[PDB]
Amino acid sequence: MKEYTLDKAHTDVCFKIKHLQISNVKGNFKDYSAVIDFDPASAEFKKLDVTIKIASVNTENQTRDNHLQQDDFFKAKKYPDMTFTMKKYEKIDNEKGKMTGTLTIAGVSKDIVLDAEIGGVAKGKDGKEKIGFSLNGKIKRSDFKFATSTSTITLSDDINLNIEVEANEKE
Amino acid sequence: MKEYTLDKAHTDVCFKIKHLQISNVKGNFKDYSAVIDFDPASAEFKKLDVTIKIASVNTENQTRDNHLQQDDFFKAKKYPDMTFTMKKYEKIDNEKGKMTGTLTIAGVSKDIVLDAEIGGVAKGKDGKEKIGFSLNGKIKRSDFKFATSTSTITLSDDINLNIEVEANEKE
Amino acid sequence: MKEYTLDKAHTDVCFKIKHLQISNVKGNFKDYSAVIDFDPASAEFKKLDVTIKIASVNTENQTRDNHLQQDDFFKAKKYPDMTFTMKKYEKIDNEKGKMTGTLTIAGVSKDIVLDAEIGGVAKGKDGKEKIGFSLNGKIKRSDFKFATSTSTITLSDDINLNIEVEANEKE
Amino acid sequence: MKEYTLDKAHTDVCFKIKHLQISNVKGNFKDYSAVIDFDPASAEFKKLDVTIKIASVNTENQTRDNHLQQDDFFKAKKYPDMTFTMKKYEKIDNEKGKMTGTLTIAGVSKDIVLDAEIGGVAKGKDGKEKIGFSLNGKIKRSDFKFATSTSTITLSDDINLNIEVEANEKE
Repeated sequence: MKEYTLDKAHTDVCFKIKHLQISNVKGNFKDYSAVIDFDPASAEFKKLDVTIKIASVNTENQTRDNHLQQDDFFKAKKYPDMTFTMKKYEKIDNEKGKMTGTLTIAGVSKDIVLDAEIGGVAKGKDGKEKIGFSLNGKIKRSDFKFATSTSTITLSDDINLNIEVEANEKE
Repeated sequence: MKEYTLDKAHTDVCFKIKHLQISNVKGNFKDYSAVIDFDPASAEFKKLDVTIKIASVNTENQTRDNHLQQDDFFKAKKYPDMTFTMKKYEKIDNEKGKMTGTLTIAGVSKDIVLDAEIGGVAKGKDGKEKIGFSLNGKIKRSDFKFATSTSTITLSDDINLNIEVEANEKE
Repeated sequence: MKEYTLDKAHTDVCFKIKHLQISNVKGNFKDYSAVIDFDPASAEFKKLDVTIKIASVNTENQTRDNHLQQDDFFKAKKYPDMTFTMKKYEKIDNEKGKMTGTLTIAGVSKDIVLDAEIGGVAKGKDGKEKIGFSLNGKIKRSDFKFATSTSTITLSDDINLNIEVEANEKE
Repeated sequence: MKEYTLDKAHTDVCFKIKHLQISNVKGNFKDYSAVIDFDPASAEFKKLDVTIKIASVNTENQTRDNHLQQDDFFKAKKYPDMTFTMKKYEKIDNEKGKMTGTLTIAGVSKDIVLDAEIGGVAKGKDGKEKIGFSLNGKIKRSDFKFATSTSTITLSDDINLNIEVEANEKE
């Protein structure tokens, strides 16, 4: 034989190990329209109608937003927009209510509950009305047969919705 | 009632969805010693003995390297170093061999196989010997009861070892 | 050389592949007490106070129910029971309400919302009162620092509560 | 108000919690052919050629074996069989060797290493030759672009091969 001594500068004692990490994908939508009927005297919504153009999805990532439009997700060619239609608003108090409505994603429709939290009915700058309010709720991908190819392991079945609204009076 | 029109600048149609991502944790060890007996005439290792000071782990992350020393991992107080001892080298050809040896991690010992790939026996700068060679192999955390508290879901049971060596002759 | 022909009866072309499966752990509790104050004239709960003896957990598995009592879960020696105390009941209609209360698990307390669904106020067999009702809600393990050693990957952060009640009048 | 006492027989304090479980999918193949050239005097394989009919997959599950034939897996219509062809056998000793060969799965081909473990060269019942031997190795789904739609989270990238052989002499 023969003996050797390491050269520490060009020797590497290395390892690789695979691990999972859970993370939140958080996105908004840049382009959407709404019809808002709300009566500050009773603090009750009367009509809430929302259309969101899928094309406008923004999850802080160019390449994933594209992939969202594809057939294993939104199918944006065939179904260009998702829609919400209020069917019922059930008042809890002047700050809180349970909003039921029809959500449609990729041409499939389920009724959902959103938690309305009225964040302040004012009469703003110019003496015309403003209102803040939030809508919050969880929906299940499985309920809308969304991304059915993607397992509920890889991507959660649960989608948390957070709609934050400021809104001004008509004309 | 009363009608409102969104202010798009202070309205946000948001969602959150939890997903998993797989990733490789890749680290080395800054401080280790070796005894290397190798016979270039037969290209056979005769003795390979390695001690790696756990304290010197570097996985490009200060806070995780600490956490590696803790009791749910390396137990570096009680077991300050991990060791490899060659028991057998089985030659495939002049470039390749199957090295069997005892690995000890946190005072538990299993025999492993590493794949020796001899990357060039030269006689360098000053007319003294050098050798390159790699040792590659997979070990199972479960075999050494490592991180037993961490599931094989979160962190893989499989650890890939890659030892890259340059090494010079004695005295 | 020499040629051979398989014996198919004692030859096996085999493979192993690791995959994940998501599943629901569903359990009840065999031993618990409650104080129920409810006014059928207004269909409003007035007091709801529940203590559940952790020892009585039943998730259709002997060995896991034990493991639930251990320190990486319930700590049943130190904290023998978990408790719910109603602080608020907010009526939606005669069938529905939003119940807020303090939940304590292993000596940690958070206020929760349960969805009360009144399933029928009758006057039963003997002319004494009965009531059906359900309480439903989701709580987060992280909110109560529960099983903190177990990742939110392996076991979901989300716990769905379903309390199904039948209940009779006093004395 | 009014007070109620639970009826424990028709009251249920329930919970649901989602958790992951890792498990091994283990299958064989019922229908396959082989050409085996082996020289007991030198204990070296000379030729090893295997074709496995995908249709014959058996993973102890009727409905999954079907699903294996589909386009997100084996594509059994277009690619009815997978094949192994030995290109090299490198002897370690009389019991052990490193077999290199071309594996093809769904019309994609990679060279693999299997670990040959010769389990006994005998001359059996009738004075004609038999041989036992195993071939063992890991292959990566990603190397063969297999099940590319299924993530390496849900189903492991790693496939362990275990070929157990008994085999008799010609004619």
